[PDB]
Amino acid sequence: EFRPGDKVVLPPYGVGVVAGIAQRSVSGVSRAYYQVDFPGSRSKAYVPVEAPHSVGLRKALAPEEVPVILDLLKNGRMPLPKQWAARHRKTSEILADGNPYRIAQMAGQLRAWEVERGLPDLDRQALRRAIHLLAEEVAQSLEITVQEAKRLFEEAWGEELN
Repeated sequence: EFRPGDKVVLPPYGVGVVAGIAQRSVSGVSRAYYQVDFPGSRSKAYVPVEAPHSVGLRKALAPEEVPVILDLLKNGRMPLPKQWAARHRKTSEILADGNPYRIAQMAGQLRAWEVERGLPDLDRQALRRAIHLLAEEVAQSLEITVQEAKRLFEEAWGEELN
């Protein structure tokens, strides 16, 4: 399961922490809910203990994963459709899925293209979004500010970020 204090992610609602497990009884069966607090949005989510995998609740990046995520962002390559619409579909699916490894690998590809020959607006939006998601999760994992996290991205990004 998830233990209280566990750092987690719930796409696309950002990073959070598991408060604990509350049991409620309805019609004589007691269901167990996770409470997850999202400080970034001052929100909460109550997630049935049988449901994490089904709704996308996952463990957040552990601090030691950060270096491998960044090296991935740096060397990340993957085929993408040349047709703008099919490509935007693909990038949206990856972002929505919200996996940090898939997202890093995709951003790696988009970033390489950007530096080589620039990017269309839709592709820029996807790339920006990818970096937003990774930075906030990295920031939480290392308990630093998003601004401080972005600094860590310089090598992989090939330049300083804004």
